[PDB]
Amino acid sequence: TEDQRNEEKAQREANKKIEKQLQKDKQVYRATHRLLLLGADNSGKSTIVKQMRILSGIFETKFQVDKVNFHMFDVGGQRDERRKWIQCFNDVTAIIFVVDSSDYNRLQEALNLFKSIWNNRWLRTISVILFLNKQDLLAEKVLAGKSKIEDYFPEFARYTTPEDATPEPGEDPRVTRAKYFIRDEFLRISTASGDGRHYCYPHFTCAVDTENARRIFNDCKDIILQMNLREYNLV
Amino acid sequence: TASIAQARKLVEQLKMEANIDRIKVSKAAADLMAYCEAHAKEDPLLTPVPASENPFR
Amino acid sequence: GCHVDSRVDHLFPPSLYIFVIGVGLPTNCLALWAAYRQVQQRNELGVYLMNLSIADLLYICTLPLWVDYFLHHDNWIHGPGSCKLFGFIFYTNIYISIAFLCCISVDRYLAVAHPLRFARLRRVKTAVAVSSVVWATELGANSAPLFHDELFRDRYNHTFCFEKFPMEGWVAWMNLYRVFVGFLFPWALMLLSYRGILRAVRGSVSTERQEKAKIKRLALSLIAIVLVCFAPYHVLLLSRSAIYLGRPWDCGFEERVFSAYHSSLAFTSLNCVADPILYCLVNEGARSDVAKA
Amino acid sequence: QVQLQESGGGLVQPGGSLRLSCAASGFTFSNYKMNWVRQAPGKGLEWVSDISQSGASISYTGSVKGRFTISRDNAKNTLYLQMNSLKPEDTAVYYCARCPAPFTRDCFDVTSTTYAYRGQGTQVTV
Amino acid sequence: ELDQLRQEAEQLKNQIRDARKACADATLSQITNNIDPVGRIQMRTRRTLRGHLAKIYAMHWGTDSRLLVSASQDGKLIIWDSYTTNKVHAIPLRSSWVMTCAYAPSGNYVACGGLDNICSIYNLKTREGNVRVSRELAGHTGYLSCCRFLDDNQIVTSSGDTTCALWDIETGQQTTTFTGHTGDVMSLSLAPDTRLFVSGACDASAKLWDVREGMCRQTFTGHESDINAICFFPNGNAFATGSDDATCRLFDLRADQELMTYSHDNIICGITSVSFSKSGRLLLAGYDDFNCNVWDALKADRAGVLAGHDNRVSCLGVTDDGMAVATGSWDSFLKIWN
Repeated sequence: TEDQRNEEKAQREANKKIEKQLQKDKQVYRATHRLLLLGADNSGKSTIVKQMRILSGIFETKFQVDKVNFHMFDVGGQRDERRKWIQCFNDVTAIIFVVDSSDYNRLQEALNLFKSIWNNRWLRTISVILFLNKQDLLAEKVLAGKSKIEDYFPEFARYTTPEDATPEPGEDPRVTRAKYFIRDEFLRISTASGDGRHYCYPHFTCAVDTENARRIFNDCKDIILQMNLREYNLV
Repeated sequence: TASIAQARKLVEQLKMEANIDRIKVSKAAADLMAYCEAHAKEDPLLTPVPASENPFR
Repeated sequence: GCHVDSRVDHLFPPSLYIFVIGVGLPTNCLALWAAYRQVQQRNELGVYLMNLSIADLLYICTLPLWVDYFLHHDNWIHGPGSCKLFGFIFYTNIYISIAFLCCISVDRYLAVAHPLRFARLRRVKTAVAVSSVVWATELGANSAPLFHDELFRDRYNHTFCFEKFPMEGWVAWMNLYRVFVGFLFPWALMLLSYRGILRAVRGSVSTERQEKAKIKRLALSLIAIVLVCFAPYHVLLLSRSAIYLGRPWDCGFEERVFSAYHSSLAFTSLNCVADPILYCLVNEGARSDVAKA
Repeated sequence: QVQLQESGGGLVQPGGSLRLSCAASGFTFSNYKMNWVRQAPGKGLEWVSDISQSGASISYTGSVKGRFTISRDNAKNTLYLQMNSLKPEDTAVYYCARCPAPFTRDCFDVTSTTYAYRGQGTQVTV
Repeated sequence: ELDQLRQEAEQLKNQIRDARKACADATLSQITNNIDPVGRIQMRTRRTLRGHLAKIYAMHWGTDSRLLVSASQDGKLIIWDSYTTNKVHAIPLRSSWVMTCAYAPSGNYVACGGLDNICSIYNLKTREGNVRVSRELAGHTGYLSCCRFLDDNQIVTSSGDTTCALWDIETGQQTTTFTGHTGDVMSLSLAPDTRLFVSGACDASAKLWDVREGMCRQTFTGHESDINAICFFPNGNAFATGSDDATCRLFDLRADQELMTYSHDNIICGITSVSFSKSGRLLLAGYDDFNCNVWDALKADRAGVLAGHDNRVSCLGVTDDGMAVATGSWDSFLKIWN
């Protein structure tokens, strides 16, 4: 038959063209890192995104550090319920969780959200980068009194600062005690479960920090290092 | 008052669905089984097919 | 001059070679299969591992005839071309194995020390190109006895095949080259690569102490076993060549070191057994991979 | 149909006591983690306490850490909250809340403006 | 008056429950107790399609049993040729978070959508010879879950804001909107005559809608978690539902009651996709334990297992003549079974 072959030749050439284009696309796709930004309304997650950007509903951000490209997403065109559309971000390199430390009555909600994310079926192999924002507001809160963290957490009265701490050059011991107490509360639930498949990286940040991009870069480097250690039979 | 309106709409919809004509389960089950047996000969996944006609050889 | 022994080294090498052919073969087949599935994943490492097994495989297939060289133990009834081919393979395959181990070490270094760079050197195509270049270069460099026939006459062949009691001319200098370019330099690269890998691992914050200790043990074993298995043969080679260049007339030295030489030549053939176990079987993930196979 | 009905409630004075009982119907009672939430005038929903499937793991918030107690009964498919030493910050509507998925150690939406599996609630006053 | 409204609602619900109890005459198992078991159903992979870079989220068959459409989170839409495994077209999407795709019955248009709350239409038979965007439909306040074609000029959409909509493609306006669910709608399926359609939501409920008048006729309950899969029986008088409680169910329409349930003790993970066959005897359902099960609907005893996928199964499809079953999972592979 003549029509059969006369059509198969065109079909083959079209398939070859499409395959070449697909390979070219894969080369670019395999060398870009994707991140998902999560937080609360009070948390200033957008302002850090604006800082890195300067340095349809879904907010998009692209930045570049040391010739490596990073892509960050922000979903905000949906409702409060998020147990269905969060399964899409299961191949993401890391999840950037922003926490408000100045407000105490909203801390339990952040703890519960972090604990729910930690124990998810589809998010057990994804690392979380924790940003405790509003350090200045916390310092002003504890220093001036009129607000006792003991009322919200009655375990703050029998807590001693760990020795392996690095206080800033000028700082009251009480400020350091409370600031590290919040981190200890967040890290207590991060180590109960997880058979070395993911790790939580904590950092302290303010509204004028210009060093978050390098922190994310180093954490992603460590994550890729761990994955390569597992991949190349070096364990 | 908005909740009152919502409850009113819910009640109207509920009486709307409270009057639909219904038949016993046996009739629907028998009809479904009869349909399933009626079209049994034309299902290759259920009844194997000769290798000549199957396009995935 | 002196009358050194010729056929007194016939106790240990036969049994040792029997042990190597009995054990190292099936494990090499399993390692070859594992590397093949790893490259099926689109993983470059398996490529290198694959080649390694093939190299070792060749050596094992060359093993049985030499056990006949200690059954007839004389006259090498098989033929001269038998020497020109099989002796070449026998005295060559170890350098191929060493080169492939060095390639594996460098590839491991590139993935842990620099995880987000050199994305073009970590594909199957580059691995195939490098492996082909290595094979061709080694064969062309070591094919000296294959081409021509006068050069091979400096390796006896009147009887006992590849040997020479009164070493003269160029064999000593080839021995010096083979001891200072075929062993030490790849070993130095291996040691440096694993030093880097351990330094990178110690700086990791997400790795617990137990994993770091296990990594250190595995790296130390890998860098030490090669030296333990290869050192005496090469040290005897260099000492003999050096003091021969000192006093060629002195023949008592060859009398003192003949048995040590052939025992070391018997001993050096243990990397062919060491490599498959330490590169496939030991790792728990790869053992589960073998179970999946 | 999933049904979760509260009971109890009433009027108490600072330093009183009253137990709250939640009945359930329409699903297996032992596969789901359970929570207590309350909504007081002028603010949104807040979390108070949670209990696991068997009855071992138990969590409170600090403001009620040393006062209230939770319990569950699988035989009667009931959730109990023991409540004593009340202070003028407890007047609210109390909802017992189910975890959406079974055989999971976590779940996301328990305190939302609209949630499928909740109760009507009961009002307690001090 | 609010308490009176609540009491009236409870009383009418009691009356509805009594009516449904009266309708339930005999069990489905008793009627289907003598028919021959289907037996062992062993399918084997015949074609494997590669080329996607990320997980596949949806697929649809064309109305020729030969052309196919696949959507992946990498941001690409590939139109294949199943007979020769030849890629006919590749379309780069503007948004990479795509959750659904469709194939027009005529074969000239292809639709897609996702987290951007926009339904995009592309033309396949352009006179120039290139696929291009033809029309974007917007107006939903949540992510799109499913989309189906009625004609070349009408489309049906379900969103995560508990609403469904009917769109006239030519003018790009909403003609009718269907409301009433409490949770997010996860899937929909059109009737064989395109006069009714059913939808399941995350409130453990399903609802039947009439396209023209735009009203809810029947609502069905019985599950204890979110419903995340739905289809239509070939006859058009029943449907099947899968939920997160690891059990499937079959619902009728003229009885207004649940008919049959499929469950097992060893199954703990829920269902993700459900599809029927041509005869109406086989029910294929994919699970989160990396495989699919083939249930016999009449007997409710498992008759087959499809395995080979190395990750969660996301989409199932069956041809119009019942000659192939296509499965797409999160491992970026499409597999055809016959």
